[PDB]
Amino acid sequence: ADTSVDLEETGRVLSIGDGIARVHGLRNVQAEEMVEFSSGLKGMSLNLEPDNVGVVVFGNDKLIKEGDIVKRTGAIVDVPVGEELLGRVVDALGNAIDGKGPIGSKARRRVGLKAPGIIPRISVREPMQTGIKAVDSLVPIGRGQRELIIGDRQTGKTSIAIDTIINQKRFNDGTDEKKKLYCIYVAIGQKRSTVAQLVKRLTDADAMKYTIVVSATASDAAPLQYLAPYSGCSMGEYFRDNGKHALIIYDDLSKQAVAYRQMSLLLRRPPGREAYPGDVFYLHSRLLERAAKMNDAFGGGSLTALPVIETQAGDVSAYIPTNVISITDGQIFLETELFYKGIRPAINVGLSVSRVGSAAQTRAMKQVAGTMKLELAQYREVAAFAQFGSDLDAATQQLLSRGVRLTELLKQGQYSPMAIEEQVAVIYAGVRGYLDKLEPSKITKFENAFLSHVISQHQALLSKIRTDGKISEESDAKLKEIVTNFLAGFEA
Amino acid sequence: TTGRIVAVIGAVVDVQFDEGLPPILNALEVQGRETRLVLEVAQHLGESTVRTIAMDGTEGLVRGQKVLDSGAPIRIPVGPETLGRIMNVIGEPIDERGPIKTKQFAAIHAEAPEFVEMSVEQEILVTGIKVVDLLAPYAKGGKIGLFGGAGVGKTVLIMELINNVAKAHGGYSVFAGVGERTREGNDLYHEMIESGVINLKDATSKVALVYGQMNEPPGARARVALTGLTVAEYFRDQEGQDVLLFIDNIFRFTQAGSEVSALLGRIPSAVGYQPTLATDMGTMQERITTTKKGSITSVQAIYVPADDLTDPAPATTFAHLDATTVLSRAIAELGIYPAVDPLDSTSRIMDPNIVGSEHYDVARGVQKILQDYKSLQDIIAILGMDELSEEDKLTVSRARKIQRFLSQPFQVAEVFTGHLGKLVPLKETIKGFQQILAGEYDHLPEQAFYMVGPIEEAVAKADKLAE
Amino acid sequence: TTGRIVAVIGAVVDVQFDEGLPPILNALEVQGRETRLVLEVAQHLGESTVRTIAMDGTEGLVRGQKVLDSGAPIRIPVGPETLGRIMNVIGEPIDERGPIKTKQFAAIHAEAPEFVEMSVEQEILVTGIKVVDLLAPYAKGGKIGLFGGAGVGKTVLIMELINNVAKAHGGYSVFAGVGERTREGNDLYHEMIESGVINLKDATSKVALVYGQMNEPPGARARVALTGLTVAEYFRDQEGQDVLLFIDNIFRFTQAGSEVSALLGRIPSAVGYQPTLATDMGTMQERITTTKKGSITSVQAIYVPADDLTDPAPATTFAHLDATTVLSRAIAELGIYPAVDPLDSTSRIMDPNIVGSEHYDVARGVQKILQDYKSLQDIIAILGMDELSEEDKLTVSRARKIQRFLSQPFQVAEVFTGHLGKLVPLKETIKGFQQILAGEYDHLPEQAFYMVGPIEEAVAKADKLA
Amino acid sequence: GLCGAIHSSVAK
Amino acid sequence: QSARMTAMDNASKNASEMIDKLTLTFNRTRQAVITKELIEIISGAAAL
Repeated sequence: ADTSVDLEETGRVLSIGDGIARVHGLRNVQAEEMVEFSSGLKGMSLNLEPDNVGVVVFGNDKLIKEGDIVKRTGAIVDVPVGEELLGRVVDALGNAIDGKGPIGSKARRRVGLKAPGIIPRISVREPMQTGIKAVDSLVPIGRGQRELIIGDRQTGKTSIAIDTIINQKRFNDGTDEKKKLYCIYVAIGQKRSTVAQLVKRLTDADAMKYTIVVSATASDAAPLQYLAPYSGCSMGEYFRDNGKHALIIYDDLSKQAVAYRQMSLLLRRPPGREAYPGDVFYLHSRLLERAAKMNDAFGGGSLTALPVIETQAGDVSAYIPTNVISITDGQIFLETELFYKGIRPAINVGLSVSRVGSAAQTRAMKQVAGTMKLELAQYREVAAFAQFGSDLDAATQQLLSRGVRLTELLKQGQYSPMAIEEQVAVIYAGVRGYLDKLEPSKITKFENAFLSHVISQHQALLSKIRTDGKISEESDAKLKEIVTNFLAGFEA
Repeated sequence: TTGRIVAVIGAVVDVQFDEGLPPILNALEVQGRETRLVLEVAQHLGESTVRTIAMDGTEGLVRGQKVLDSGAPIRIPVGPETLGRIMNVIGEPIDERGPIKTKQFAAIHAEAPEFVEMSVEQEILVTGIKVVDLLAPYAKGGKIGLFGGAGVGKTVLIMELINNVAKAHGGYSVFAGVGERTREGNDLYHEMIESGVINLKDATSKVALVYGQMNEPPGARARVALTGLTVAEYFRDQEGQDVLLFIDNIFRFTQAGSEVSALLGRIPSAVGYQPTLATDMGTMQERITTTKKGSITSVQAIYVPADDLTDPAPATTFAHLDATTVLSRAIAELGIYPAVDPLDSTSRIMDPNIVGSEHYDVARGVQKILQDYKSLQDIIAILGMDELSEEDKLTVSRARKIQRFLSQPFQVAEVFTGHLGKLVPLKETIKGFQQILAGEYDHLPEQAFYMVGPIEEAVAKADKLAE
Repeated sequence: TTGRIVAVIGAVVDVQFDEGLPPILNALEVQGRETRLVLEVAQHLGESTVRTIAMDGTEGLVRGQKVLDSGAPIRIPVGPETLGRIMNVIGEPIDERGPIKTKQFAAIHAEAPEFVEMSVEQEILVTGIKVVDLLAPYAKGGKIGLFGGAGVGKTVLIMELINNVAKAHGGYSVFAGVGERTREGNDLYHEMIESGVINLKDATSKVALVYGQMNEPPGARARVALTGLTVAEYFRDQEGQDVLLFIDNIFRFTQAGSEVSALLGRIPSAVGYQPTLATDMGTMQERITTTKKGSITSVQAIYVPADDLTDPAPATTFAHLDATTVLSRAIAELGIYPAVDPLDSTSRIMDPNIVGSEHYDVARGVQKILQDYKSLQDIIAILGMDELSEEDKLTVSRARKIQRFLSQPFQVAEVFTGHLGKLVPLKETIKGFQQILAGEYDHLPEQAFYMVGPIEEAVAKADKLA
Repeated sequence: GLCGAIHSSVAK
Repeated sequence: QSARMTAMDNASKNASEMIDKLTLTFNRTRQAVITKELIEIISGAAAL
């Protein structure tokens, strides 16, 4: 009485094609449980139908044939979680892909867990410094916040994310454990050589130590690409639920949607708007709701997400683009026009927002950039309204004079994340009018000279602004003094 | 009755009953679960099998799992002991403060008030917001709608109205968050408390809350509005009070339905929507209403997919409103908040017989000039401004200043504008515009009119700018 | 194993087996035919039936016909004896020169190199083409893509590159003609013979040719890429060789896929394409890559349907390239060749730390002025230049001179330009563009810059224009 | 204005 | 007056040409949206 293959805990493949197995049997499987194929290939139970189980396959279905035995696992899909993963490159299921040995994982976590409710969280209040003036000054990001990076191909979306990961050494190399931020970088649909390029740079910046990289690339099965985000999320909740701080980049959520769309159509689920499943909003809401700030009652830890979405022809009104803009706590919109024009980052002031506002900003920063955002918005308008110097008054000549100078200061190169006090020093100079008489073309050069001066000579003012976290009345006076005088010697 | 699960595909679960088929709308409870899973019966497929929508996650369900017919549609705790509390789609407290000990329970599904139950009183409801008040006045007991694409101001506007109106309101308030951001229900709850609208120690709570956010399965999202609305109907009928209903965002109810629609086996209507969109919206919107028994003042946020106001959803909702505030990313983009579109916002009380001719002539006066300027915009763009008649370059002037005088620093957006929030009284508004239109400030600079409350601040700001 | 043909629809042949069902991807040989008809298994429909894709026309097949499991996937002759030979999807010679006598045979379906096998060396590949070199430089062992709507310059650009790069390359080359014109295969073969890269006398040929053109049934077009690909993989890994891989056109592989997809019974995705579009591009594109064992510089022409770059096919291809040359009908129609869109082509090497800041600053300099000209164009369009600012008119002058200086005569296009082909050295490009930017030629007329190599020739042309 | 280059010419 | 006449002749003729083109672009777009929106409905319906 060989009773190893009863149809309650095992089944047999009725048919297989395009990564979807229609398994017979599996009478006791649970929706969303993981099953195993004779070939050591894992799959996931998505459709539990009267006469069959629709199984999505986490790998090449070429090794699966009609008749194969499929075995339950009794477990709803999960993955390795914890500090062991830092500095490692894993696939969408947790397996290492840096051929640097097994992960020493002691904890596991379901990839699909609902986000903490109302009661367990507290308003986002601690800054999450990117290192990018434009961002940290105009569209501030706090911990537990979800801020979207969106724009066409090549407008610089990933860069924002890398600079951010790199900027975190400051605190991670420090003492304070509350200021530390562990990062997670999920590649989806991307190309292996690009990711390999990516993890190289991170290594060269001495950032891998605090980063985990979940990779679900271009040739990985649709279901791996699909899962990848939830997988990476779960690794971030480990830190979030243990009073630690995590930052996750979903690069990008566009390719995942495609994966979802594919997986979903192959299951024969009727296509919806634009060919995607009627629940693509849900696909991303479920995920991004998980980034959150827990109250002290739950460890005070947090998860901050920076999902990426690719627009086409800079059209942000597009259905997917707006679907995701309506989930996150703001967006950073990058335009190719601005980029070519010299404005890098190509952040579009007017169209980007932060729903957290200044609550995610240090007082030093709030002090200097409190009204700048709506000022630049109003500047872009009149700059357009006078692309014909229409008998323009002074209040608007002053508006155009600040607008241009401030625009130059928000410019920034790559890989050189600035420290908060450094940002405050340079914005200060502009926002206060000390630069209204310098020539726009000069501004970039001046900022390198000025910053040099204060960093070298004046670290007492930098360390105080940084420390007090505010701009006291004397600091504000020591600063006025430095800028005006250096400026003069500078314009000799 | 006891049925078994025969198929699970997402939020849709088919159940087979052996004896006694639960009627449509009935709620069934799945047996064997750590948490309460309710399935609402959606259809009778035949063969004693019903197709249902899950009110929560379907993970871990198994074919053959047991399901008991509860014998009635989802019923929730309704009454005064709901005030100051936070509820679920299915009526469970989610604030960790214990059971909600109500005398009665109500089913979230119910018929809308009859035609002979309608009321036609029309009283302006002043809000303190220049634009709304001036051009598209809200009406007490009326249906109000805030239309806007992603991130243009729907919620903040709902936030300043809670402050400028809900806060003084002597009556209850019900805020139903439908498919919106969880972070946001936590911001509001704690704000209600810090301002005593919610009292955790006593029975002075003047607001009940119901939530079914974006982290929920379609099913929950297709019903929270019902739960929310049901709580509100109680205070309207059983107590006869003046209710204030806030829903953010009602579009989510309709997106919820479109998300399971295909799994319900339906040919899609246009734009992907389900073929029953309008009727689905009708049987709901028709309950959100003032009657002779009580009064409801509903403020509903309405999302606009792809920013397209013609999208079947936003498009289908206009007819359910008495006043509409249409927000625009094109206005917002210029830094003009609130980003209301002055030429696409309307109110049923913008009648000389109701607000008066001074109110009316100003409003229309302001709209003509903004329209007049809209038409010229594209043209002076290319052909420039020299050739324009001094008569016409004055309307460009006044228009650009009005465009600004219409912006205002909200008290709930200081974190955004870096400006103290101003609330302007209806007469300060009418007058301010009356004067701009009258040529009484053709000397001050436009910028003086941007982000200010009353006209006097525009005059003061001119000087401050004077250097 | 012997199965029987149960159904036939175009290129989708369903075969039933009684004992021993062949695994997916296995090649079956249909029995009773004048020529070879290979069927590639695609899926197990259950009931001992397999759905397959024919590799040649299916006319004449009959239900109940016998089919034999080959026991493996399409396998093809691989090694140096393929050099100088023309071969089929299924690896048979089609150059009427006998059998390709190789030691080994490789199967066209392989997995992509692993993560740990990847490379990250970034070396610039100079081509002698001004626009490409200056603005979206290619890279050794990198992946290049030339996007182009019908008749815009994809093939002419591949030819010129074959000439400028392949011709003096130490190492092998593989040209894979996928879904294109047969005459072109013929035009190339004979040309290759003539310049001696194909030698029918000695074993000195440096090129292997694989073709599955516009006349083949869908399945053939759907697999020849894999076939050219495999040939290239052999030189890379089995000989650690530096390969050059040219494909015209890789868009055809995806189109082929869309042709059979309904027949495989799949709900279509957007624009009627197959729901498996991305993964199909992916497991294929991921083998076209440089590794630690060998280098593959690959240039792929990408046909853009109806000129729509938002088309699922081309749209999904951007993510696989390191450098892209987007060709434009609008530019072509202005007479600028190659019709490269300067603000739409990119290259992961356009980094100061790789091309040097001199290069990086001229490059961004040129784009900035063309971007600026681009925004003035709307107004220039109704009202012309009159109303323009003296300053704005100088960008316009410079932009129109930079735009013209980006064009250039190709040897390969001499019959049409009426001019002798030119090859400009990188430093000559960096320079010529500096000066233009720098106002050192604001006196010359635009026409002086049109169709020339080095700037020095632009000055001359100006004298001749007098 | 709107007369081509009448002014710019003399100015030039 | 002869240059304003000339400049305004051109401007007016450019305008009209622009008008003729935008109109034709409008109809092409109008037809494609309908076709596009209809194929989308059919695809969804057929999949059932």
